[PDB]
Amino acid sequence: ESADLRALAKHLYDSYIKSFPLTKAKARAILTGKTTDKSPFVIYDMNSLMMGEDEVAIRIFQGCQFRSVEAVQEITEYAKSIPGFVNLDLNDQVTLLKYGVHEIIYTMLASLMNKDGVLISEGQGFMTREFLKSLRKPFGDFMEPKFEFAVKFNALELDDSDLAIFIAVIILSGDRPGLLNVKPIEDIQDNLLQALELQLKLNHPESSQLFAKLLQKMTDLRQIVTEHVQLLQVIKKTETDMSLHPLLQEIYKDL
Ligand SMILES: C[C@H](O)c1ccc(CCOc2ccc(C[C@@H]3SC(=O)NC3=O)cc2)nc1
Ligand SMILES: CCCCCCCCC(=O)O
Ligand SMILES: CCCCCCCCC(=O)O
Repeated sequence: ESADLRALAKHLYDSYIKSFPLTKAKARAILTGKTTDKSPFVIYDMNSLMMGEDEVAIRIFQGCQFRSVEAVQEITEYAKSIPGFVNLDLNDQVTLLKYGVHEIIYTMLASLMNKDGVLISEGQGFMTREFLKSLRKPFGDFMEPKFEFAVKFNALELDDSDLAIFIAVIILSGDRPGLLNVKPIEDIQDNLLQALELQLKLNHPESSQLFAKLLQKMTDLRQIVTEHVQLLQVIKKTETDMSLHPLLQEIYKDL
């Protein structure tokens, strides 16, 4: 019954709004500078970066880490709202979060991105994509595979109500390594998938096979994760004085 699926979509959108302070709707309002009620400060070079706070590669990279830590907390809070998630085996809850978190982080990061750069500090700032490309040897290319994905993902023109369901689909995957009880997870995802299918058809009725196209984006997400992990392996060998946040460490451990 579509009634049940619409109620699920609404519940998820409500929890998403409650769990993620900076929505795509607010991020697009900032990025499209037309509503200059609160425009971002733009960091495009070394000089602008100094005044924006009014080694540099390491400080930027670690700011990304801290933002992911905060995102993990929001995503975990959201996950608990997904009907059935907290009733799963606790080992599996942890496993679902462990593998789902970075795929959600890069999905939602696209909301804060355009072709030219990315919002930072809760939207108060905007850091240029070419400034990020211009950082020292290992850090020079850490953001570019995120921007390339966002440009493509953002062409789908999903809004927060769509993303709320898609993020839930991601979490309740069931092909995650080491899951104990796959069937209850897959049963939740089937219902989530039905809701997402109906949501995209009602919200984007002119957008042919949006559902399929969105599901194909998972390949792109999983490949951003793998390339980030190997870059981390380079970082820890050349940057022995650089601490990684323990929450991030545990997520990355044995992935
Ligand atoms: C510090 C500087 O002002 C700055 C620049 C850009 C942004 C936008 C967010 O850009 C992100 C990039 C990567 C990750 C994934 C992290 S990064 C890591 O090492 N492990 C993970 O999970 C998250 C977010 N925010 C702050
Ligand atoms: C790049 C800013 C990192 C700390 C955020 C607090 C500073 C506020 C600001 O950017 O104006
Ligand atoms: C990546 C978007 C998920 C919500 C954005 C969190 C606030 C953005 C920020 O502080 O950089």
